[PDB]
Amino acid sequence: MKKIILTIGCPGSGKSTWAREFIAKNPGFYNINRDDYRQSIMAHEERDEYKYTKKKEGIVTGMQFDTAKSILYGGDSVKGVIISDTNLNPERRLAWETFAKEYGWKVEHKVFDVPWTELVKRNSKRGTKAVPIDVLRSMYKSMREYLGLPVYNGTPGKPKAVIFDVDGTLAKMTDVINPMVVELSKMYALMGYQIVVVSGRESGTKEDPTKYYRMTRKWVEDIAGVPLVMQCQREQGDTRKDDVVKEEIFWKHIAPHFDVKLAIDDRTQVVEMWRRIGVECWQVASGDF
Amino acid sequence: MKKIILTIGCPGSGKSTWAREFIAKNPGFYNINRDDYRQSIMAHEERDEYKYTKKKEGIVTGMQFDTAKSILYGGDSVKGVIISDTNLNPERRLAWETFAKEYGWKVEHKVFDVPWTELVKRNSKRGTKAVPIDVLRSMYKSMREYLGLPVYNGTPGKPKAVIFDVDGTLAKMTDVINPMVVELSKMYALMGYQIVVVSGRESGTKEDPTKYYRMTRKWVEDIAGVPLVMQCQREQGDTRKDDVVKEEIFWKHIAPHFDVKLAIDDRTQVVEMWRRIGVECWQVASGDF
Amino acid sequence: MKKIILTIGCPGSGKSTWAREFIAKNPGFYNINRDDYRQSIMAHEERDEYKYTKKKEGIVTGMQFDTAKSILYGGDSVKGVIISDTNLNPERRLAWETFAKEYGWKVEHKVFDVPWTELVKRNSKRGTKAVPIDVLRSMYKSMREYLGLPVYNGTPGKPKAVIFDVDGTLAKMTDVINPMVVELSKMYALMGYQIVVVSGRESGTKEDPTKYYRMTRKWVEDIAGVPLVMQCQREQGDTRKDDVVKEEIFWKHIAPHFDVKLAIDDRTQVVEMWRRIGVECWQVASGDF
Amino acid sequence: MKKIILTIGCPGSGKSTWAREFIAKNPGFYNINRDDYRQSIMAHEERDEYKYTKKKEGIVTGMQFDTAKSILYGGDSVKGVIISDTNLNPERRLAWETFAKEYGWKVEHKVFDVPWTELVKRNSKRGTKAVPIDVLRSMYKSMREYLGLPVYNGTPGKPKAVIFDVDGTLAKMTDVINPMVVELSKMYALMGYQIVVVSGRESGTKEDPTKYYRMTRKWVEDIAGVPLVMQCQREQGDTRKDDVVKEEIFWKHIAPHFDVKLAIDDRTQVVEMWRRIGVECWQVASGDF
Ligand SMILES: [Ca+2]
Ligand SMILES: [Ca+2]
Ligand SMILES: [Ca+2]
Ligand SMILES: [Ca+2]
Repeated sequence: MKKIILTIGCPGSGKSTWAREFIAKNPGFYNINRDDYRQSIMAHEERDEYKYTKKKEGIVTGMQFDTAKSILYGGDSVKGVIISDTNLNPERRLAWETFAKEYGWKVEHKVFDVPWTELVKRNSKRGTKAVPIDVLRSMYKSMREYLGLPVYNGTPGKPKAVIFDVDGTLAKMTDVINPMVVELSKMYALMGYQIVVVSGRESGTKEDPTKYYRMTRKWVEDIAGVPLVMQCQREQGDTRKDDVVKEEIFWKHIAPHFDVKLAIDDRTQVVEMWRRIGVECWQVASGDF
Repeated sequence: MKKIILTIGCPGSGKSTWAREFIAKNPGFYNINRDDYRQSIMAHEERDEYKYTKKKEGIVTGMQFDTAKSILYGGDSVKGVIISDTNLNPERRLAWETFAKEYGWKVEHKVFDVPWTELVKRNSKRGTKAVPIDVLRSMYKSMREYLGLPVYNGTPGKPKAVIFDVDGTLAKMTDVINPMVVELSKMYALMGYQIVVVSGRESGTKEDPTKYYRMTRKWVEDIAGVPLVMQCQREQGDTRKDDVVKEEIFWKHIAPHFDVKLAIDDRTQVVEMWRRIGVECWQVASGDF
Repeated sequence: MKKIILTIGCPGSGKSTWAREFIAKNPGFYNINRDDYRQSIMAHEERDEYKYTKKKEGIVTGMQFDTAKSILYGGDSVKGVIISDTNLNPERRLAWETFAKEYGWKVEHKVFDVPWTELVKRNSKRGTKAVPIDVLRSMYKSMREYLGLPVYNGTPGKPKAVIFDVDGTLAKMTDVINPMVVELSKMYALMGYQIVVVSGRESGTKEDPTKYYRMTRKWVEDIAGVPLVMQCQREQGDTRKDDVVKEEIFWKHIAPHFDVKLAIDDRTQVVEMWRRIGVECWQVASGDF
Repeated sequence: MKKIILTIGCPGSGKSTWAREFIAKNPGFYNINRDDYRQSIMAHEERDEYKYTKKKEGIVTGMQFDTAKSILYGGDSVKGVIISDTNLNPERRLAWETFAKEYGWKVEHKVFDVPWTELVKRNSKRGTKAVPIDVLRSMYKSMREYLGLPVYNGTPGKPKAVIFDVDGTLAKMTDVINPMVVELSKMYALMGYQIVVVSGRESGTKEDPTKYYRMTRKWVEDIAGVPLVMQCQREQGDTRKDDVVKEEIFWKHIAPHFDVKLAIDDRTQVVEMWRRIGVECWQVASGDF
C-alpha cells in the first residue's frame, strides 16, 4: 500500500532538511508543501512577505490534495509522498487520514520535536521565511498537545501559592534586594498565600554540593526576609537548561503539595515555560538571556 | 578639510543602505566597517556565526583607523570616509573625534533613528546577520541616550503609584476580569498606593468620542472594582503606535502628579517602553502583538 | 471570459519579475510555474542541481493543468492565471490553447524578447538557477522562430563566397597579419570562391567618416594581400552592438549578391549570430569580448 | 618564525572554503582578502557589480599589507596570516616574499589546481561574484605557467600539419560528411600540409577494442576521402575527459613527428585546450557539450 508521510513540527524543526535528505536516498517519494505553493502562486521572490488570505489558502490546500492523488495514482515506482508542512492542526491531520482512507493509502508520521529555546534560536535567524514569535509559541503549544505533554490545571485541596525566582527577581545582580518584588512576596504573605521560592543556581559545587543553596537560603531568609515555606534549587551537577530544571522541580516537588496560582520570574525562557504548562507568570524585567 | 562621517544607528537602522546609496552618488568617499572586517578575517561564509573575542576586536579596530588614515592620506580626490558602524558607544565616538583631531580631519554625524518596534521587525528578518534581542535593546538604549530622550527618575513629593493597563491586563478578551491581576490592584490599594488606570483603546468614535472611554470606565469601576484614582485613554482619532501613546500620556498626565513605582501591562511593545523611560514593569502574559 | 497568460521568453528574459509585478497590481491573477514545482517535489534547497526526468516532468505538467483548471474554476474574483514558463516549445503552446479551448478560457501572450548578449550576461550571473549555455542558445533559437526572424537558406544564382572579419581574424592586434587565416582567404581564392571582407570598426570619425575604412582597405589590400571582392564596415556614428551591425550588413549588402557558404570571425557574439541566421562560421581564436 | 600563506588558485578553485576550514581548526591564523576589501569600501551588497579602478586597487593593496604587518606584529598567539587571493600574478607573489623578507616572516604556498572544465562549471554558478569567461581563461593560463605545464612552440624539422577531429568536425551526427570542413582538409592537402586525424571516440569495446577505430578509419578514408597521414583515437577503456585525452595523444604521438600549425575541432573544452598548449584552433560549430 502506497504511503503518505506527514511531518509533524514547528517551523525550523527540521522537516524540510529531512524531506530532501530522505527523498534523495529513497528514490520513489515526492515532496508536497504549502509554503512552496504559497510563494509560487504569487511569483514572490525569497525576500517577499506573503499576505494571508482565506482564498489563497483554499487554493493551496486544493493544490496539495490534487497533487497528492495525482502523484499517488502513477507508475508502480511511486512509493508515496511527503507533506512537509507543520501539520500541527489536528482537524487537518484528520483530513489527511480520511482522504488517504477513500483511496487506499496509509498515513505515517515523522516527528521533529525540538526544544522551544532551539526553535526560537533558529527562527530569529530564518530571516524572511522566519515566523512571528507569537505564531511560533502557538505552533509549539500545539506540538505539546500532540505529544501529550502535561498542562497543570491546579491542585484541589492543598493551599494556594505563588512561586518566586531568586536571580534577577527577588535579587538584582552578595547582591541587593529588588524592592518592589520582595514587597510582593510579603503582600501575598498577608493575603494568605504560601510562598515557594525557586532558583536555577546550582545547589553547590562538586565538593560542597550546597554551598550556593545555603548562601541563597541565608540571603532570602535574612536580607530579603521572604517568608517562604519551601525552597528548591537546581541540584549540583545539573547542566540541563533552566527551562527544563524548573519544570521538573515543579512537577516533582511543588504541584503535588500546592495549588499554584502564580509564578514570578524574569528569565524569558523560564516564563515561557510556566505559561505552557498552564501557570500564570509575570516577568518582572527584560530577561533575554 | 577632509571629512570622516560616523553613522549613528542600531543594526537595521539604515546605515549601510545609505552608505552605498551615498558613495554611489558622491564619488570620492569610501566605506569602512567592522562587520566586514570581522567576517573577512575569519573567512566566514554569510551563514556563519562569528564568535566574540577581545583579541579579534583589537585587530578589527586597528584595521579601521589604519585604513582611515590610509585612505584619508591619498589623492586630492578623496573627499573622506564613512564609518558605517553602530557608533553607539560614546568612548568610541570620542576616540574618532580625537583621532581626526591629530591629523586634520573633521567629524560629521548621520543619524538613523528608527522606532524600536521597526528595529525589532527588521532584526528578526535579518537572518544570520541578525542580532540577539538583548543586544538590540541595549543598542537602542544607547541611541536614546545619544538623542537625549528622557528617563523618568521619579517624582519627589506626589504620592507613589502603580499603573495598570486594561486590555489583556485587568481584562481578558464585555470581557471578563483577570482574577490575579485585579486582586493585585486591590492589594496595592491596601498597602497605600494610588492606582492609575491606562488604556490604548480609542476613547471613542468620530461621532461618539468617548463611547469606549465610558464603556471602559464603567467596566473597570463596576465589574472589576478597581479603586483607581485616575483613568487615561487614547484620544479618539489617534492612529499612532500604542508604544508612543502611553509614553505621551505618562509625561503629560501622570509623571507630574504621581511618583510611579511600577507599571503593569501585557503588550510587549508597551512593556519595552515603560522600562526604557525608567519605569519598572511586569508583563502579566505573553503579548507579542 | 477568464484568461490564461503564457509568458514567452528565455530564462533571464524577465518573465518572473513581470509576473510578480503584474499580479501585485492586478489582484485576481495567480502564478503557475514549472521551475517551482520542479524544486518543491524534490524539497531541493536553492543551491541544489535538479536532475532531469521524463517521469518528474509528467508530474510537473500534471500539476500545472490541474492547478490551472483548479484556480480557473473558482470565485468570480479570479481574473485568470499566468504561466511564467519559457513556453518556447510550440507543441506546448498549442497544448495550452487546446486545453483553454475545452473549458472556455482565452489564451494571451506576453513576450520578453531580450538580445542574446543580454541573456548571456544575466545567465552567467543567475548562479544556481542559471542554465547551461547550450540550452540558452537553443531557447533563444526557438524564440527567433516564434518571432519570425529570418534564417538564411542561401542564394541560388549568385557566386558562392566566404566572409572574413578584420580585427582579430585577418589581423592580430598598424597591426600584423595573422598568417594561417590570411592564407585561408587566399586558398579559398584558388578553389574559386568570392571573398567578402567585413569589419565592425567605425568607418571613420565625425569629420573623417572613412578614416578607418580607408586605413583598413589599405591594410587588407596592401599588407595582407587579401583578394577581396567587396568590403563592408560599420558606418561612422553607429553605436549599436557588433552583433546587430554585421547582420544588417549581411542582409542589405551581402545576401542579395552572394551565395554565402562560410564566415570567419573571432568575436563570440558575432560568431553566435552568423550561426543563428543559418551561416556556417569558424571562430579562429578565443574571443570573449 | 611567523608565516604568511598565499593561496594559489583561479576563482572557484577552493581557496576560501579552505581558508575558513583551516582557520577554524588552527586557531592562530587570520584571513586577509582583496574581494572583501573591494566590496566593503563600496558598501556594496552581494548582488552589486564592482567597477574596476586603479585608485581603488591601490587602496585595497594598501589595506592588505597594513593589515598583514598589523596582525603579524601582535600577540605571540598569532601563528600567521592567509592571503586567500588568486595570487596568480608573479610580480605580486614576489612583492609578498620581499615584504615578508624585511620583517622576518616566511612565505608558504597552498595550491588549488582544478581542471579548466571544473572551474568553468563552478564559475557559471558563482552568480554575482562569478567572473567573466575571458578573465577565467587568463587566470588559468597563469596557473599553468605557475605549475610549469608545457606550451608547444613548434617542431623544427618535421613537416607542418593540421589536425582534424571527427565527431562534429569532419562528420555531422553512419553519419554524413560536413562539406565545408572535409573540403578544408583536402585544400590543406593541395598546399602541401600533412593531415593528422584525431578522435575522442573509444577505439572499441571490451571485447572488440578497435570496433570504432576501424569503423572510423573506414568512414574517414572511404566516404570523406580525407587524405590523412596518421589517425589517433582514444584507447578502449579510457574514461578521462576528452580534454585530457587529446593533449596526451598530441604530446606522445603528434608533437614529436609533426610541426603542428593548426587544429580543427568543434568541442569547446577541446578547442580551449589546443590554444592553452600553444596550438591555433578553429571551432567549426557551437560545441558546448
Ligand atoms: Ca532568573
Ligand atoms: Ca494591552
Ligand atoms: Ca573581431
Ligand atoms: Ca567533437
